[PDB]
Amino acid sequence: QYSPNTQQGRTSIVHLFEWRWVDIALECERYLAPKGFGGVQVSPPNENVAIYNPFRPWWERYQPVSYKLCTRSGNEDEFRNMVTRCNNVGVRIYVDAVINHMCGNAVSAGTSSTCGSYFNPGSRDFPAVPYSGWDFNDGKCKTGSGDIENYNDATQVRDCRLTGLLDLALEKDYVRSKIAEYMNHLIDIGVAGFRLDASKHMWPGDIKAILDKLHNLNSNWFPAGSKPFIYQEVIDLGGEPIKSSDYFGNGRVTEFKYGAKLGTVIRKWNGEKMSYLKNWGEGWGFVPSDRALVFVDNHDNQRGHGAGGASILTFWDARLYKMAVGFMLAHPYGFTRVMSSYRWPRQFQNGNDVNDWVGPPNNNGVIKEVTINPDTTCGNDWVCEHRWRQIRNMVIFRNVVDGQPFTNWYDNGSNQVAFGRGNRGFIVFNNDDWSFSLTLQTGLPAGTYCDVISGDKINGNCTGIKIYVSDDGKAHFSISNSAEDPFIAIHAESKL
Ligand SMILES: *[C@@H]1[C@@H](O)[C@H](CO)[C@@H](O[C@H]2O[C@H](CO)[C@@H](O)[C@H](O)[C@H]2O)[C@H](O)[C@H]1O
Ligand SMILES: [Ca+2]
Ligand SMILES: [Cl-]
Repeated sequence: QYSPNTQQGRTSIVHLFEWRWVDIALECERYLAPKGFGGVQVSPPNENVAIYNPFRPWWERYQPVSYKLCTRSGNEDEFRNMVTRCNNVGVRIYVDAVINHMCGNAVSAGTSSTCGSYFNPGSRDFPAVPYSGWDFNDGKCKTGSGDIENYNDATQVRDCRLTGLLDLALEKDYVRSKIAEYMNHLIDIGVAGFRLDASKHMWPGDIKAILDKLHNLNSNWFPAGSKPFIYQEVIDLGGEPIKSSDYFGNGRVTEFKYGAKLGTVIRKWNGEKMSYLKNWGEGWGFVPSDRALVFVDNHDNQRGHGAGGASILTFWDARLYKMAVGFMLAHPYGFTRVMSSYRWPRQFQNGNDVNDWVGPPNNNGVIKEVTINPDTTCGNDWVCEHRWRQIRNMVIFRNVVDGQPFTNWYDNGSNQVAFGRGNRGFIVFNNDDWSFSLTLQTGLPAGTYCDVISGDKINGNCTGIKIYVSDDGKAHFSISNSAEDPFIAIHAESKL
């Protein structure tokens, strides 16, 4: 469950948040395959509540109605078409599995659902599964409200309703079997693994019992006996009884401390600075690297949801964001996920975004196509961070340097730092309020290298900065604090 099952030499996944299946299929073929992306995290592919007040929020997809593969992203045929086309070009699909809960207990009964299935939250009736009152934790939860009230009580966090979401009785073999039926449908279609949503709200042993029911990956594309990649969403920022290490026997875990601390460092909050990153990894209190799924931001915390955190860097902070993503993609810790977002009309009042609910770009609720502009950016209000040169080229950097050790660290005691990945790549950052001009040991063979942040290697030439490495491995770097991107990255495949 710990291996991503990407093709050898592909080292990241991208979250194509709220994208339609047909657009992901095309993106696999036209971009993700040629640019070396390992795979795609898709939005939940199972039927959810259609919520009209407010109008079609992104978060309606975290309120299941059934396990029919029928959503605003597309139907089952479209989902299968996407998985097949992506696998055929060597780009994997990872499903966001919403298995802790069904919808909010106060949602009105009826057919306001993405496939028109009937459901009745008040009577605990989800006949398209089917689930009934016997399948929820009403009797097991001991809180006065029936909801989670106190995160210092690890039992209620698992047995009670997360903000009123009906909480499935995951101890029951029937419920475990209906979830495994859904997940095995997806595995047999060709999915390579799963994000397990709300894993903090599930007992480790119930997750294990569900995983024990899962198939190996589809043998038309994957070697015999391949286990689905599992990454469990556990928000563990250190101050609660539940520790994400309790989940290590099941799979990897999301390391939310990663982006929280990288954001505080890059924003220079509380006296933090990039020179402190020399011992980034477990030395910062993080999970073991081989159990970490890392990211700068995710779909929740880029808009203040989940545990939020004011330090989180997002595409709205483009310059610092590219730096943070670049540091993450160069550093060997963890398995990396890149975010890919849509723009919404963010509107802060008293420090909080009142439009944080707005769903994906749409016409009368129908999600808009992803359009591709001549310059390779996206239209229709899709941000497409994964197509920004500075991010795509660092996805490639990570592939090129895969397996090489962290070495040749330099810092100025403030915010000018650099490091190498064996003899295959080198990266230099200036987050101080003055210029960084210095000759550094790069660990690389002598030659001329294109900086893949300011430009590209194209037809035996560089379109941006060129770096000249001498016989001793040293090279001069110059980065103004006013540079568009105050970091430079070079690697074996950017050498002329
Ligand atoms: C995981 C999922 O467990 C979260 C809870 O459902 C989900 O949260 C979002 O959706 C819920 C339910 O619609 C909203 O109440 C929350 O405000 C919202 O953040 C996470 O997105 C998901 O990652
Ligand atoms: Ca639960
Ligand atoms: Cl996540």
